[PDB]
Order: sequence, then structure tokens, then C-alpha cells
Amino acid sequence: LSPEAITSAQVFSTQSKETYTYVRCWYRTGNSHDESATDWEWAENPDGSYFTIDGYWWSSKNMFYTNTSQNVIKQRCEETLGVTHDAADITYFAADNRWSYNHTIWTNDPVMQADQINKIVAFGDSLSDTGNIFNAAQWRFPNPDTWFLGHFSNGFVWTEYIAQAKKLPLYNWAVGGAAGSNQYVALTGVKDQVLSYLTYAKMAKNYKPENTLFTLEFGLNDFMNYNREVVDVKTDFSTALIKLTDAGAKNIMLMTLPDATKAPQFKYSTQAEIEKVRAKIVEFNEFIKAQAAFYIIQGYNITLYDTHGLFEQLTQNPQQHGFVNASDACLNINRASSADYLYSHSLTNECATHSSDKYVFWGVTHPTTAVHKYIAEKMLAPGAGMQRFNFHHHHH
Ligand SMILES: [Cl-]
Repeated sequence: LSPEAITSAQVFSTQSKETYTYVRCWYRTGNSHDESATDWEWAENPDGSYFTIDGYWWSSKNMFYTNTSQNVIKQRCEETLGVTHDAADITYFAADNRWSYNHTIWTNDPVMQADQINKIVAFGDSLSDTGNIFNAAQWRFPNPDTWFLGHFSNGFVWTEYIAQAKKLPLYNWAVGGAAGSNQYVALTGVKDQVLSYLTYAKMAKNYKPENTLFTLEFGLNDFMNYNREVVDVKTDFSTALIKLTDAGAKNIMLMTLPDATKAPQFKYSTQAEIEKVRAKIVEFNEFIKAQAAFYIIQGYNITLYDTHGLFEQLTQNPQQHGFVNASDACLNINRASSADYLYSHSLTNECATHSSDKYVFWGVTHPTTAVHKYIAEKMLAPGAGMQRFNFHHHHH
């Protein structure tokens, strides 16, 4: 994909449609983070008639571009579903009918625009993906009775918690590369996510890349699942940042990688493999830090969060940080098999007793949503760096 391949005539033709579609509103059916299952209803107008949004489609995996705000769509979903239990965790997508997959709704920007951040765009892997590999797998991977609707967790991931805190739209380009992902879409670099995003952004209206907050975390699935070499992940990561900044990005959040060798799946690994993967993470994290320093010197607005250090603290002494267990999967999974993401799994007795909000790990690989929230809160804290970005205020 290349944004340069899109012509002015193509942009005009695409934007000249003004069709309509419906909104699928998803929600968690159970009343805590222990239960990942979800269901949906069509969004409704206040009188119960079906809600529609006007706009146009584009696909190079179709996105719907509308002038209806994300806040209004969310409100319609909340009013329609009327969930009164905790952890409703509502999300929504465009869909013409029940056979459609979950398409992202993009709210076009207005002509009148200053310098405030007006959306978050996320790049990365299974620590950030909110539904891309899930759509590519026709909703079979990860299994949606046990992993929360296309997220590799029991709920929202860190980018979603940041977006919620700042009252911003989140548009996700991250692609899960966890074990078993190979079967739905060949491994691609994070630079290919940047290229794809820029092609979709060419169809947006009044889009100013300097008003996007970009998030980038990558490399964990590459080292753990694809045995990639550090020099190749460095090249992919550097290329992505060159392309993103060349396209006009100014505001980027970077993070170091957690030491994933502390995850339960490495109970089934050799010490040699633990040492090999760990050394790659250590080396790659220094490259992330050097890239951040470089882009700061070049004049960009960069934050760098040391997720590696936060995660070392959580796995070393979970109780100091509000967790009870950082060594075991919450799910009753007693092996490290790619196939396990295809099946449903129950909580262990111990996780059910203490609750999944007290565990660091959901399955054998990924953090629980309580950890994702903990990461987001650390990143949002005063002095942690986000003050350098131009956020809107909201009196509510
Ligand atoms: Cl997992």
C-alpha cells in the first residue's frame, strides 16, 4: 500500500458518496472482568428506531467516514443497550447487516481546526490490537468467549484507557502477532501498518497529522513468536518512524517492551530460550530509547514510557502494586500452545477466588485488563510526559 498511489480523482470520487450504514453496539454480558463474553444490538435513535450514520466507505478492511461524532455514537449505544452492570465496556462499529464484520467508524475532522490533539492512532502488536487480527480470523481467534472481543485480554487495552481518559477517538492499526496469528495474515512489519494508515488517512477530510497522537509499541510478538533478530526489528521500527515523521507526525508515544519471559508460557520453556528472548528485549529496548532521544533532538513531541521497568516491578512484587499473583495464568491453561487461543477456557479456582483484577496474566501470555489500566494510569500521571501534548479540556 502507498498513499501516493491514491489520486485526487480517487479522493473526490470516494468522498462524493454519502450513503448510510448502521452501528453495531457490543457490550460485555457478564458483570466483571472475569467474563469476557460479549453480545450486540443495533444502535437505536431515542424512539427505538434503528440509528443510521451518513458517510462514505473506503477500503484498500473497509472503514466508514462520517461527520457524526464518536461521542454521539457512543451515547446512542449506551442509551440503546441500557447496561446497568459493571464493566459494560461498550464498543461499536459500522455494519450494514448481521453478516458484516466489525468496521471502524472514522469521524472526519472539521475545516476549522487549531493545534489540539483530536484522535489517537495506534500501531503495534498483540499488546495493542483491539480487533484487526480478530476480523482477519472471522472472529475465531482469539476465542471471544475467553478473550474480550478481539483484544488479547479480558477487557480494554492500555491505548483504550488512555483514549477514554482524554475523551479521544482511538483508531487502531495494531495487529496481533501472538502464536497462531500466522494462519490468518502473513507477518508484516510495523512499517506496513504506518503505510496502511497513511493510505486510509488520504481519504479522510481536513486531516492534519500534526493533530494526531500516535502510539507505537512493537517487537514483543516478533521476538517471542517469530524469533526475529534484533537488527531486523530495529530496521522495521526505524523505518516506521522515518515514514511517520516524513508524513507530518509530530506527537508520538513510545514504550519499551515488557520482559515477556516472566509470562506463564515460559514455565514450558528452556532456560536457554528464556535467556535468548530476554537478551533481545534488553537490546531492543535500548534502541527504542535511542530513537526517542533522537526524535526529541530533531524537534518532535515524543514521550517514552518505560513499560519494561513497570512490568519488572509488577512481576517482582505484585502485592506492592495491588495484585496478588504475577506468576500464573488466571485461565486454567497448563501449557503453551498456539491452538489454545481457538478454544474457551475457564478461570482457575484461585483466579475466581481472588478475581482477574488481582492477576497480572490472563492466559499464559498477555496481561489482564487491570494491568492495562495500571499502565495507562502511570502514563497519564502528572509529570509522566503527556503534558507536552495539546489536549482539549472537557468540563464534564
Ligand atoms: Cl493470554
